[PDB]
Amino acid sequence: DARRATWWSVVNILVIVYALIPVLWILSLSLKPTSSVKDGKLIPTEITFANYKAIFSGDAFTSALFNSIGIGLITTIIAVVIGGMAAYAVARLQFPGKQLLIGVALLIAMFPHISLVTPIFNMWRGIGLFDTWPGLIIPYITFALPLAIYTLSAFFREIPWDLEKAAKMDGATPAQAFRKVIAPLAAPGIVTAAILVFIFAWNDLLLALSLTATQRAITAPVAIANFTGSSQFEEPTGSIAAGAMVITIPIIIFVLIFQRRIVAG
Amino acid sequence: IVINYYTPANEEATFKAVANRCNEQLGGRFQIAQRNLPKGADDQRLQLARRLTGNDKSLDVMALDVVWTAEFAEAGWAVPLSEDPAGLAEADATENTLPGPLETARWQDELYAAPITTNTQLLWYRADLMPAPPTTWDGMLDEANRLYREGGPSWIAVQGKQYEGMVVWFNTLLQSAGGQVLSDDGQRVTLTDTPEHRAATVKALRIIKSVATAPGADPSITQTDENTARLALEQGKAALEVNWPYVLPSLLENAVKGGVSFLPLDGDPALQGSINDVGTFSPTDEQFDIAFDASKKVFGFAPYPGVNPDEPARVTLGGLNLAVASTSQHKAEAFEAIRCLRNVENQRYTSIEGGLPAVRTSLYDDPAFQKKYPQYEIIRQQLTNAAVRPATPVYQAVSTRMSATLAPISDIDPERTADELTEAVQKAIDGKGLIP
Amino acid sequence: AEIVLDRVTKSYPDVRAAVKEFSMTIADGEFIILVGPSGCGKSTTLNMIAGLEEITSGELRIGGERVNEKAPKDRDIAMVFQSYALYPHMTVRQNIAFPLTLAKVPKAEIAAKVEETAKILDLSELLDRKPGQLSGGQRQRVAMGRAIVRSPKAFLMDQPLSNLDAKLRVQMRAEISRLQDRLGTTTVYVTHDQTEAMTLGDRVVVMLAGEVQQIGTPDELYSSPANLFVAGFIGSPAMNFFPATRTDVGVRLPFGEVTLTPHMLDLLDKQARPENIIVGIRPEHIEDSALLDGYARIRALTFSVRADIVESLGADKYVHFFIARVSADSRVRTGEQIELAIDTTKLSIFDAATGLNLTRD
Amino acid sequence: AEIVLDRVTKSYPDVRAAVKEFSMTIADGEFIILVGPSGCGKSTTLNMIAGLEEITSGELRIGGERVNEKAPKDRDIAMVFQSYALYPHMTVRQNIAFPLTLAKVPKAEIAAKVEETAKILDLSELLDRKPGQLSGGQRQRVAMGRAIVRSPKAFLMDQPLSNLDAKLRVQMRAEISRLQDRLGTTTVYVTHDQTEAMTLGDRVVVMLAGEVQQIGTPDELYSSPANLFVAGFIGSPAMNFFPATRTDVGVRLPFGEVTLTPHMLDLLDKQARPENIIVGIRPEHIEDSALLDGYARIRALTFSVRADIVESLGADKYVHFFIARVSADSRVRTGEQIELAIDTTKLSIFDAATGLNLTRD
Amino acid sequence: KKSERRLAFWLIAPAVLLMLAVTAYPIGYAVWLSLQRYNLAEPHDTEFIGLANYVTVLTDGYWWTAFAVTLGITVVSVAIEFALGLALALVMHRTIFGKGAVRTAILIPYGIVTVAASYSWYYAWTPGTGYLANLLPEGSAPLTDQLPSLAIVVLAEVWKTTPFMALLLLAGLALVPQDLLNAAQVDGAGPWKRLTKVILPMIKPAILVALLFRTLDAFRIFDNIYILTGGSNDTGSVSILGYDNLFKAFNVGLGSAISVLIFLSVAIIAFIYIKIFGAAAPGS
Ligand SMILES: Nc1ncnc2c1ncn2[C@@H]1O[C@H](COP(=O)(O)OP(=O)(O)OP(=O)(O)O)[C@@H](O)[C@H]1O
Ligand SMILES: Nc1ncnc2c1ncn2[C@@H]1O[C@H](COP(=O)(O)OP(=O)(O)OP(=O)(O)O)[C@@H](O)[C@H]1O
Ligand SMILES: OC[C@H]1O[C@H](O[C@H]2O[C@H](CO)[C@@H](O)[C@H](O)[C@H]2O)[C@H](O)[C@@H](O)[C@@H]1O
Repeated sequence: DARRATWWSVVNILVIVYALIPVLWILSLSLKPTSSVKDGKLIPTEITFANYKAIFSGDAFTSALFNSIGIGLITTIIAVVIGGMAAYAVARLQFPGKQLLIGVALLIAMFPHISLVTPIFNMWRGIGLFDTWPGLIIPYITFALPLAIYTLSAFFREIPWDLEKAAKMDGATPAQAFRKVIAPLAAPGIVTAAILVFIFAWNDLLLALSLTATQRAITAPVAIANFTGSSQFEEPTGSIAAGAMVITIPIIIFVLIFQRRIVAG
Repeated sequence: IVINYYTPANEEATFKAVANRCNEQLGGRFQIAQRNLPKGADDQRLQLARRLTGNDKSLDVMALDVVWTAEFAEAGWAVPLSEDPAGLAEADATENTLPGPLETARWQDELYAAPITTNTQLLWYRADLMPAPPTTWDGMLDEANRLYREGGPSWIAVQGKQYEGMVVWFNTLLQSAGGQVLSDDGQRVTLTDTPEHRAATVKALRIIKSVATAPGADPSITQTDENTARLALEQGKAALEVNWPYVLPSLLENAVKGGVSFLPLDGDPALQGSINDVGTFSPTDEQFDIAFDASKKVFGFAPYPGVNPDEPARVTLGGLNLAVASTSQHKAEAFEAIRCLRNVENQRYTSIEGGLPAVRTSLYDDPAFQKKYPQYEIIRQQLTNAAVRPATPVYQAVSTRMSATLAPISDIDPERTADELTEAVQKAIDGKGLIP
Repeated sequence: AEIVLDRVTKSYPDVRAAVKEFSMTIADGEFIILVGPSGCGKSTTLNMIAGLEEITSGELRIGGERVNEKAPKDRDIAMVFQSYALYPHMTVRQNIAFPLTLAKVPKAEIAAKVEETAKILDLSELLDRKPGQLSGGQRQRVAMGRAIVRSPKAFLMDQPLSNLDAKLRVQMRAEISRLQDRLGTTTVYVTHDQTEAMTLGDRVVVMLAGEVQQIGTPDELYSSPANLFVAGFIGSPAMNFFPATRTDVGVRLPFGEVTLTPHMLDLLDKQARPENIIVGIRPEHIEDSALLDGYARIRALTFSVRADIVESLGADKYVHFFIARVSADSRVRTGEQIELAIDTTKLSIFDAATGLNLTRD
Repeated sequence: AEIVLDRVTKSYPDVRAAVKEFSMTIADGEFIILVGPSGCGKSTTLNMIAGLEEITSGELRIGGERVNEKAPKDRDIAMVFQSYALYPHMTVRQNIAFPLTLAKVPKAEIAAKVEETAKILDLSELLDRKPGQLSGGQRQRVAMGRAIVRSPKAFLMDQPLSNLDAKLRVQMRAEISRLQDRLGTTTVYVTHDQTEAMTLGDRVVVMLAGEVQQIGTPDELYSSPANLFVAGFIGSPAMNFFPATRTDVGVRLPFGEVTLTPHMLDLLDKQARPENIIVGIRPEHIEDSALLDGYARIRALTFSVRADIVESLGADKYVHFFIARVSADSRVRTGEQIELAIDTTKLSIFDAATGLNLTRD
Repeated sequence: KKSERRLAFWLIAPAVLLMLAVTAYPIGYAVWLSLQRYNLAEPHDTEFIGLANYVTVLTDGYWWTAFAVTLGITVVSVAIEFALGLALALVMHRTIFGKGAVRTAILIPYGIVTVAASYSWYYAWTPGTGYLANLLPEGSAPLTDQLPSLAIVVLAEVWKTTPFMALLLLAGLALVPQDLLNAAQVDGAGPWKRLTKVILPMIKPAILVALLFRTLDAFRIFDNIYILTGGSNDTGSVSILGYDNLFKAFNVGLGSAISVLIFLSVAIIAFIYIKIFGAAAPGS
């Protein structure tokens, strides 16, 4: 019905612009000339690259970016590999207390990280470590795993084991060709989990402040969280905005291409 | 070997410029890696405190804002300067120094941190929007009311935010009114011990409350700092401000690319190519002169305004002192750095062209220096009655506790709030109750 | 190879026997139907036949080898699941080449055998649509595709034809029989369709409550159901039953009396004399008394009942009132009055206290 | 009220027809069957009757209104829908209480309505579990009663007995008919199986490929198939068609020639002279020539073709040669030679160049 | 059978071992530090405290108001983010447009760096410069006042929080075959009543688990309020308060007590979402 199609069309276009407007305000602010930034008008007149050039010049962002992407990727793989070893037990199998095993797993990712910040500094996380990739990785893993398990559990309920019964009819061996179809069955779940947990992990600010040390062992969130313009004498905002746009976009353009298997998940 | 030096963010460009200028000399002995801390004072204090107490061996040297030396010395963090492998760094300290910054360098018993820069508050006004500034808080309100009634740039740009710059402004009023926070031995509050002290404080509290509650004021004055202050005047919203010198090179450099709407600068043929790469203003003598004389008729400056119009104001000081990282695995070279960076070839540069006042006294005697820094007279005479701070290891807790009870600035009961302050600082002297 | 279950039971704590100790030898290359109601452990027996399940009591041997708990890949068999699971994440040709690729033939030979299979099984033309893009009957026929490429020693399968029209289904069943013949294959199907059961089974096993009610030919079970329950189970419509009483010469009925044939009175005299009998009558044994030949007029009991319902089936009237499947040559209609005729030879009798077939050979 | 599908048609993009203007009406309180192949459009038609599918063209009228676009609440009709849905996260009883809760009846009235409702359709003995505990056939019968309770202006019902054994199926069929009688309510059952259809419908509509192939009573369709498609669809086993040619006396066959009845000759001579004929004959009319009386020997052709196989099914010997379905009273055996007999009265003529029933009234 | 139990435990063993190590011993140490009376400036002289660490906090109005403001923010943010996210999930499901467009639209605000969001809103609401502040009548001063500033930060965090749980609820309807909804609106036509009175029963753990999690995520706040205020307008979060006592003042005796009672303050609401509402895991 064309009336209801207009009603669709308006809600479709309004909701996307609602989602997008903050980034427009950010981006436009970073393009507008120094003189014009104080103007209340959204209109991006008389654009300049100078802020962006002032980010690209000097390693200030790019170092902490290279930190961030490494710690993200490695934190992803180790969480999901441990996750995928365990998910079978809870969501293809049964064992005593398994309902309480998930009963804690759903909780123990989502802690108020402020409670956990202080002991690790006072432990060998700030003592036996501090300026080190392991020192920051260990807490990321602490929050990654129970999400990985929780999400993988859903992504294992959605598959009946009946196909493996037919598999032991066409050949009864453990792993081998059975792994060579059960892994193809599982793989879309693995990558959907790997995406969401990467993004979540990359999304921390607290420990990313409270234990990180220098351009070796500082992540990009911490960098932009303390960066304050490449000139002291210009208002920092245009540079801050240019850096913010620059650092939030790359993960966005990555994950949006990869949306398929997580929108399936 | 190379040596990590941590700056404030608000003034790092100057430091890396001289870090280059000394590293080229230092060559194959060692080099200094400039590193950085936040713009907000307590933030750079706590970020560093984290860096230190995380027991990092790789940070090598620091510049503490002095008010953060009592606690460090009490904590045995850094060293009394006599522990130097060279020793005579304690005899590059003293020497040409002004005495107030050296008073800052000295704790109970020893000296602990080599003074390297200092400030005290200057008054600023648009000399094109008024003749003869009011030099008084009362006259400040009255003239701001003139501009407001005229529909002009009525704002007054004092640093209103719940961080210690506000408490510093307050302390400059209290000591200008002749009150003080504690006994000199920091052992018991004194700001309401006697009706003269109450009067001195409650007068300042009325001034603070009457400030911002004046009509046509900056609505968001309640959250501001020196930069927002400077910028608001450059944006022609304010006409009065009470801060420090950096302001001048900030005006000059801003105007050379844009800056004040009311003065071109960047369109001037003499100013073309004045600013170097890395954005710095870097003027010729004449580019300085023409920017200066153009600015002189636009923005005027004065000594800090008086609570009593007949009495010169007890203006508060601030600054930095250098110190060796007590964690550093090598440190004779840190004292060697401390010496050559306190050296006048750096010191003169950092005031004239870094904008920040160096403590080496003979520098003001150069007419070249004096000419490029004319406020030096106002500084120099402000030194000799300068208001100090209570100087205790508990000072951060005390000051922040004050700032917390001060937060409803326009809205305090001037009388009752003094009791609140005294009780808050009493618990701060006690070292008890949560950081709010 | 021959297969031999004896006393074979599956039991679960509930304790409950899901199969109550079944027994049968099945000859090499034989075709069998398993049958019963639903809830008759059929799904249990599938796992047990495969040696996937556990012989909680009794024993299974095949080719003389014990195989009770020996997993399905040990037995050189193939099978098809009732709700037709078949290999996802690959298209049709890939999915059915896969077990043939486990059978590790040369890739070209696998593709050639599968291409033959695409003509032979012919569930569709070779679409290679993704597994979910096809409908359920086609998947079922593709799971049969998986079974044909295996050319095993033995087979087991459950109700595929239920997903299809009965002609295409019976064609598929006949194609399956040609396969089982050509492949000489020890075979069972499980089938509630008694028509497709009877046309495929060399021998039917009939079950209720997990126990064997009989084993035999469909013609045996049609002619001679072991008891009053299985006499109700066999055929469609089921046998009519009436409570009727022994006479010294036969039985007195709700609608008359019949002298029992002397040869059958002999068995009724080797037996006890039950007072009351479920006398069983074939619906198709019953006709309009006007249609008869002279021998039928002479030999039949004939008696009148209201034709309360007359279902019309083209070839017959299912006169319901009890259900007489008279021929459609009778012009009789719903609620009309009629004389029905019955052949004595098409009766059966079961003692009413026990359900045991008195008329049994 | 009556319902009227005036040229109602559907097309959807791959635009292609799912229904090519199929047309019908159902009289007030009538029982209809729809029947046809899978994907022949019936699922369309019921979605179209609901006014929930887009009626791409034509005119559904009911009770004096055109209603193609009306929502189900406005329509005041129900589906006993094929998915057999009744609520998990709810009781069996609450699934049947849902419509009654929409009807928002007084609780005592509701309990009484449920009491009658669940005495009806009683697939569990009012077990009233969470429905996920029950068997699929039980659920089906439950969903049946669950839809049945509301007595709306009309009902549509979707091959529900497919989920069930035939015995209980025919019991539920009779119950279903008694329900529609008691309701006197405009009704259609839908199936792919003509054996269900011929007993259930006051009038059947048949479809192929989104189009109606005929409408009439079951015995109208059986007596008088509109085309060679519906002639092939009706009956079980389906009608034999053999290649044949015209003669002035009647016809020539694969094995002889036959005289045609004078009125059929007259109609055949009002018709063209076709080059090829399908002689349509129900296989059950064919017999062993040993079985005939003198009247049948006058009325019948007799001729010999080999019984290449003989299945026997208690009713008939399914003589393969094609099929020839003699009574099982003939003792003929698999692979024998035989003489077949057929009543010359019974042969339908289809012109094999067009598929029209030349013998049709 | 002992074997298959044993192999299940062997697959669990690494994960549970380290999962204990990275939390339980830190927590045990944290409560022992709450027995301690300590400062990092003078760590050695750590006597016991006679429950006094806890006594200070439960004595303190700053703690209670910091508690209360997080309770206020969390409940309302939960309520609105749920209310929005439900509609968002339904439109992301049933749009007639190319669904990858709406899928793209919703993922980015879920994915964007929370600090950048914090800045963007903070600037949007800075008066004069910030367009959203600038359009108001004059003297409104949005950042200067508690309830306005709180309302704004709720209105800021929603643009990061709800898109995630809308995605969660999207999987929360991927578990529902759409033909079941069709079967519901068969008879039950009128989808305002229909879609509600079916989804209300139908969403067993699809929504529940999407309420408690978002709730504790919100309670985990230590960011937007902080950068937006430093706790001024008395807008101090319990997270900011924890940081304040530690990095400004180094009273680990208080800060550990605060940490653990915050851990109790999650434990009670988690326990409620086990003992109450059913609230069992989705595999139950
Ligand atoms: N874990 C178990 N506990 C108890 N009983 C079990 C268990 N596993 C299987 N069974 C038994 O096996 C039977 C499984 O169903 P059954 O063998 O009757 O096939 P069915 O599916 O009911 O028949 P149809 O194929 O006609 O639907 C149940 O009757 C049950 O008693
Ligand atoms: N979204 C769609 N796009 C294109 N064609 C469609 C769509 N939905 C339905 N159709 C058409 O409708 C038909 C599917 O419905 P139809 O009822 O004919 O099949 P069915 O469900 O197997 O019917 P039945 O099961 O009653 O035999 C297809 O042939 C198709 O062309
Ligand atoms: O002189 C340049 C320095 O100015 C700031 O520090 C001074 O002003 C603060 C008040 O805002 C005082 O607390 C402090 O004691 C002063 O040193 C600025 O924070 C520094 O980064 C500059 O170096």
